[PDB]
Amino acid sequence: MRTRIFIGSSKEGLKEANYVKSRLEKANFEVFIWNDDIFKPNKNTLETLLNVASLFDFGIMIATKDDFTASRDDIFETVRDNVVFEFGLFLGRLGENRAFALQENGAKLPSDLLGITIPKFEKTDDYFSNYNLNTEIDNIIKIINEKISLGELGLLPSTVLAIGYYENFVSTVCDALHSLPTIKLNGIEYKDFVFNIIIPNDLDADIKRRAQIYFKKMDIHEVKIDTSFPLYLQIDEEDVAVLYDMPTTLGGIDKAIEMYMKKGHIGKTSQQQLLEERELRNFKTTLINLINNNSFTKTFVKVIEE
Amino acid sequence: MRTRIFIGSSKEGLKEANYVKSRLEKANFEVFIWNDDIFKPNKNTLETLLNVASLFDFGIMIATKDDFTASRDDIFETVRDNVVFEFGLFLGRLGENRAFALQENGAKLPSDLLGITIPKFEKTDDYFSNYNLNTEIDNIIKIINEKISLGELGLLPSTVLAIGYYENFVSTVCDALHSLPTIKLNGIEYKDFVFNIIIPNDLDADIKRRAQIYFKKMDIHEVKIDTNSFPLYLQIDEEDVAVLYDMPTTLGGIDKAIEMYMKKGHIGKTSQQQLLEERELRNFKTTLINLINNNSFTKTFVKVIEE
Amino acid sequence: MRTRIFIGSSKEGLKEANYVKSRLEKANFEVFIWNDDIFKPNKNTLETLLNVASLFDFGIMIATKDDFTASRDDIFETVRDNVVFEFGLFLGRLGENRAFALQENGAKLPSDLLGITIPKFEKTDDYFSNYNLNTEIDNIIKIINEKISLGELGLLPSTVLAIGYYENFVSTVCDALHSLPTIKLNGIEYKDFVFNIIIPNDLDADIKRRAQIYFKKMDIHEVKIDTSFPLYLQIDEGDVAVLYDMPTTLGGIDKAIEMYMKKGHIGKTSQQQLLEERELRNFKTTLINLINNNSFTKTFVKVIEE
Amino acid sequence: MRTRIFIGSSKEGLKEANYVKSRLEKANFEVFIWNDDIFKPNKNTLETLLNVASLFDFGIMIATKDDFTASRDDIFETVRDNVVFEFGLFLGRLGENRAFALQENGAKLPSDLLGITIPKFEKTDDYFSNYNLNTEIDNIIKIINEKISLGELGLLPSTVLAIGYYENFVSTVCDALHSLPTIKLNGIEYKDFVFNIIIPNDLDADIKRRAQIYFKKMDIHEVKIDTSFPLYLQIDEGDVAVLYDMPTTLGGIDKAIEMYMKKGHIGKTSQQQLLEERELRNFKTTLINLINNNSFTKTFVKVIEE
Amino acid sequence: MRTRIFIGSSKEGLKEANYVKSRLEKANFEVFIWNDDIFKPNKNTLETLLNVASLFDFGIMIATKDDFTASRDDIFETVRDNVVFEFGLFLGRLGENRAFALQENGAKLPSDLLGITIPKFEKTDDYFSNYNLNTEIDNIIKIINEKISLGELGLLPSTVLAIGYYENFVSTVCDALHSLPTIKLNGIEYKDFVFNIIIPNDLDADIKRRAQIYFKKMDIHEVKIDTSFPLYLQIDEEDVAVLYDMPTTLGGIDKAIEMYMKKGHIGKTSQQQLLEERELRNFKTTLINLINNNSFTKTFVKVIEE
Ligand SMILES: Nc1nc2c(ncn2[C@@H]2O[C@@H]3COP(=O)(O)O[C@H]4[C@@H](O)[C@H](n5cnc6c(=O)[nH]c(N)nc65)O[C@@H]4COP(=O)(O)O[C@H]3[C@H]2O)c(=O)[nH]1
Repeated sequence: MRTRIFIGSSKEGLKEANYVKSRLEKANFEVFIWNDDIFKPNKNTLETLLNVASLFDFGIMIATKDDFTASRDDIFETVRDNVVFEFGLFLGRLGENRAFALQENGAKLPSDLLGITIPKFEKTDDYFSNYNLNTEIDNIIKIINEKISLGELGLLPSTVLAIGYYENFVSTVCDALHSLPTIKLNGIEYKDFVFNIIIPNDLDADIKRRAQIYFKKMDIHEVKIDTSFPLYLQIDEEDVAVLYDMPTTLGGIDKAIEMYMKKGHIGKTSQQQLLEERELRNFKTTLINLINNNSFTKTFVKVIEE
Repeated sequence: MRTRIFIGSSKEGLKEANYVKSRLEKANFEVFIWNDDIFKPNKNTLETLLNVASLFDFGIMIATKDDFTASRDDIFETVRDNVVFEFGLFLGRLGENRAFALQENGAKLPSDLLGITIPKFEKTDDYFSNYNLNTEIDNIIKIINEKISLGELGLLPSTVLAIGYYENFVSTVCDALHSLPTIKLNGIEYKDFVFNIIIPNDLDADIKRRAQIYFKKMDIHEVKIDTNSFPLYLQIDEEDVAVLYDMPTTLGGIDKAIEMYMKKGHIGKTSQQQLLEERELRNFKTTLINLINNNSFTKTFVKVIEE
Repeated sequence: MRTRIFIGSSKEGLKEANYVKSRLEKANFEVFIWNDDIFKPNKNTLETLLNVASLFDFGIMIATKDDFTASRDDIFETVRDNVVFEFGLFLGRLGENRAFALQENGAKLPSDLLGITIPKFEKTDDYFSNYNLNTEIDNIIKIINEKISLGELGLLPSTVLAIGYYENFVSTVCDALHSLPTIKLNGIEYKDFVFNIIIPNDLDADIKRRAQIYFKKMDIHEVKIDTSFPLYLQIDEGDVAVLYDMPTTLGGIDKAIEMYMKKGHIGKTSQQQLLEERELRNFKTTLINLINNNSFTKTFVKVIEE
Repeated sequence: MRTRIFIGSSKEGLKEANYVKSRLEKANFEVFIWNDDIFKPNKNTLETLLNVASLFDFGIMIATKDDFTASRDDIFETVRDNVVFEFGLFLGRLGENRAFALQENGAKLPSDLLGITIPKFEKTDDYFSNYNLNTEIDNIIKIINEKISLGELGLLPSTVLAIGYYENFVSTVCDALHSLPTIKLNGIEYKDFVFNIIIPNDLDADIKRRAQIYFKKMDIHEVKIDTSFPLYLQIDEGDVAVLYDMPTTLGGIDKAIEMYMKKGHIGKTSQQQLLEERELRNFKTTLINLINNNSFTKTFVKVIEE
Repeated sequence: MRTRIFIGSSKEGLKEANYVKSRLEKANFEVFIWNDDIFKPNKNTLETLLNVASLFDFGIMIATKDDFTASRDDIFETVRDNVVFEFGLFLGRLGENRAFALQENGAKLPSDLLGITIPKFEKTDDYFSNYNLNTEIDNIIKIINEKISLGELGLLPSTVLAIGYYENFVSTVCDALHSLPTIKLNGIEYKDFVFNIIIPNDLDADIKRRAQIYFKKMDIHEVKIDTSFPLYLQIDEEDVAVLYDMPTTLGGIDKAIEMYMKKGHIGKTSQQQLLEERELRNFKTTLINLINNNSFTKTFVKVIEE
């Protein structure tokens, strides 16, 4: 599991990037250099980099001098432009504050560009005692670690569903419950409520049917929550008021990942499952982060995995 | 049994095709190179190619270099275009997601086309120790094994029967049964139901009569299932588990389809006709079990078994 | 749990070793060429060939033209010396009717060498279209098939222990039981009897204690059958008598494995388990073959697994 | 708290040592090069090597070209002299099947050192693109992983104490208790019995006092069973009997640990605790391995933590 | 018998090694040089060294000048390195305070290295009139004679087993006996006791059986002693209270010896007997040194040999 990190080179930036690969791998980061195992069918790294978004999460770049003077290329000509095309495409397919890079001293790229620092580091044939790259890597580990728990992906189709679900259902039900004296559900009068959100492991095809069977199987009866339209939710019967729900909105991301890749294959494919897991984990992270923002939701709304 | 795989080389790469034959056969894949024994009565490989669809399931080829300059041929002239003619006709008769290829480093064939990646390998006269071709064969096996369990054959006459059967009968009765409180079947009230589908080994001649004589001897009583839209006639066994049974009545469709697929001029059943029956039935089983494992109303309550 | 074949070849004739490995593996024959990961510990092929007698069952060698004409050699001063040395040491550690060979049609090694007619083949590029070599491999395969249940001819101590066990306990017990109606057996008549033999699933240090524990688990008494000295075995309390006994002589073969495998290693190794299981399989095969060969014990003794 | 490995190199080959520790820690082996903060109290690498006979488990070292050709050296008159003397000290204090060696393509070290296959590598700049070095480190890793759970070779007194304890107490008591139905046990019958062995988490001087205190914590009475002399153990009052005992023989190993270190210092250090607990874990592993090798105790005794 | 010392010179200190051999013999220290008769099967001195620990007790190294300049070697190269590897591995197999050395005037070794003073001596072809090396052999003697009774060998299994024996058994029985007014042993009351320990001449196979067979034929009956766990011992009846015991802990060192040497060699060997005697004498020395230091053990616990 863990976060996927991608470092890019044309034909010579291999080992001075593999050092960062190994150090990040020491921190349980599945960092895949551009030629480990995924990109073997892909003849070039450009067709891989055009698929880095929402597939290889964060990324780093390393460039040196040995591929900066003169060389002929196969797919392109004047390969000296291929490195900067790679850098620009990688920075465009990830977004700012999510795509990092470094370069060698004397690399024909500016030290700073687009508000992202691109330090130039030394040669130091063996790098383990080069305590200038080391601080940068120690920093990047903790900066990325801050950006798994923080889902600043508002453009992504998962996060928009997450924020819509949170703000328009969880916030609404919690605000409605703090209106009448304590709680008015199914005749009996409760005192406190802890909302439960159950995110499925795999979405498959349709979500409403799964929610229906899941609620039927666990002996859960409907409730009325009045707020514009009153909300229908689910409560467990065994005054604690353990409210339960499954996000119905996940059908949107289900269809999105179905259409995202050319799918002429009945049933679930491993790539489809991996994309499913990525989108759902980002949805879960965004939902938790929004939950941890509002004071009325600090502790009264919990999300669990089943 | 197992999957059937085809490999195609013109007249000089047959050795590196035999190597892939051996490696696939080590993974329980039945592999028939285009000159094993079946195609000997066939005068050329092109009739075998026009008889490869729905018969050899998946397909592969190996592209070479030593037959790429000039040579005279019997059926054709300028045989040097037959490598790409093979690669085109073979991706035609089998379709995408059912045809693969491997090619030499720098071979005179397209690097990629039609969404089918064609990985490259070098000659390596020490073939068994080339950890580039072996990786390609390993991942081709891993790709294939993901396509036995998932039947992407919507054009096939069996997969459409599977989709129709599921969507119009199994999903329909599953939706109908989750309408009334627990169960209302023949007056008596059970709690939960287990739909069971029985796919025969062979379809014989007619399916309705086979169902009638199967359920006359196993002593199962009929039931009325009323959906929102015509009621679905099913049968529930009497011995509170509600084990509903049914056999796909529509398998006679695929029986007739593969009777008309091949020229059947002989009365009675035939070995090749049996092979086509088994192929279509296993594809139907795969498609139905995949559609069952999709919808949550069907994953558990509906099970397909072999009688 | 299948037969193992060791294929030995020079560093330049490894292609034929690989091809024969594939051909034998097509018959469910676990084949280990001298260059697998198991032999990375050992330094040279001579060390791995020295202990091939019991570790690797049968074997086969391939001698090629490129390692038989000119090379400087490392262990010896001449590869021409080397190849005949490995052939000799292999044919010595395995002996007659337990080792074969192959070589090029033009090799100076003669066809018949103290037995086992050594066939010929040609360097025909890719070998999947050689009828001669394939026919050779096929009759080799049928040879191992016909000599896997025959047993041994004075080989590893499993067979001699099996012969001793049968001819000194089983036959004498059965003769004693048939010499008169099986009436007494501690005062209760039984008519027919069954003598069940239970092979311990692994050689576990001292073996009589294991038999005592296993028999005590089933609440099994001791009977007193008379034959020179009376023989004592177990009964399992009268239409058909049932009698049990566990091979106690396997302690000797376990201790023999202990000596053969030099061990300052305090514990069990995968190598020790492999040798133990192979030698128990040999003992079991010898015993079953020899009990179905005879007439008194054709049907009245059953060998099973615990 | 895992396996530990010590890697030593000259002041210039520290690059190779760093790469090897990277490779080993990628395969879950805690590796300490001589340059760490642990060896600051020691003066020279020879004095760090002074106590590596048992402190740092397995060890491997590296020699290069120009730390083995010409230099002045500080401790000796020649760096070649220093490297060969240091390798001699390591190979002596570690021995066979517990040490390994790597050396540069031009190194003058012999390919054989009274055994132990010496691999061979080169200065290929950054070491993440070295196939042969990676494979040899991988075989080392597999050897270490398949070797750490076996036992010892007459090494630190943990293994000899384990063998003595088992073969003089556990086997004797188990054999005496299975020699007859466990009926008496001070006048009350139990049939089956369980012989629970508790390993103390840490060694604190005298251990029989610790045993008495711990047994009194559970209100345990003493029993007497006859076997030479009657062996007295503790019971835990009856379908299945249960017996307890913690190794009293650990007093000898604790005193050995105290004597092997300085006397003037009072109070335990982190180093003492680490070495002590490591060797205690070794004793526990040896005991459980020997138990699963034996017959009576395979399923009838339990070794657990206090 | 007496102390055994191994001395090492490569090819030019042979006369210088024989002189130190003679001067150690003058103090009755049996000296085996590396090529008397034992090491004839060993092709090189390196495989002689790989068994020098615990077999040849002490050690002395002799350094010569004509073996320091230049000479091609067989097992190594640049015998300048081979002698130093010798001096390092010999120190690694014996350690500090158990390994001494002598070096020629101007020899390329430190004057003081690793806590071993390496004294200087010139050639002096007539060695018997050299009052420099005679004085140094004298101080070697007065160092060694202090180190037979003092067994500071806490690493060696014999010493740790002895420490365990004393501290866990003899101290406990002495403390229990000096508790009630005079004596309460088998009902009868005595006044003073002489506990006695019978060190076996040979490790046999299991000291349990030897203990029973020895105590049965002296008509010695068991005694009950109460201290955690009670103590069972042996007392003779013919008020002197001669209690008896036999060290049962010697089983561990036994199995350690027969596992230390690879044993496919059934039966005892001269090497086995030599290790036997060395381990037994070390155990007896350690126990008798621990006994006289204490006050409760100096007088009432005597060690005897049958
Ligand atoms: N609760 C209990 N445990 C037992 C008994 N006998 C042996 N053990 C356990 O087995 C350890 C080693 O026993 P050993 O090899 O026979 O060698 C033993 C033995 O030769 C002797 N020894 C120890 N305890 C006794 C004893 O209670 N009676 C006698 N006669 N000798 C003893 O000292 C050696 C080391 O003893 P330890 O350090 O104590 O460690 C002992 C102890 O943990 C017993 O009667 N009761």
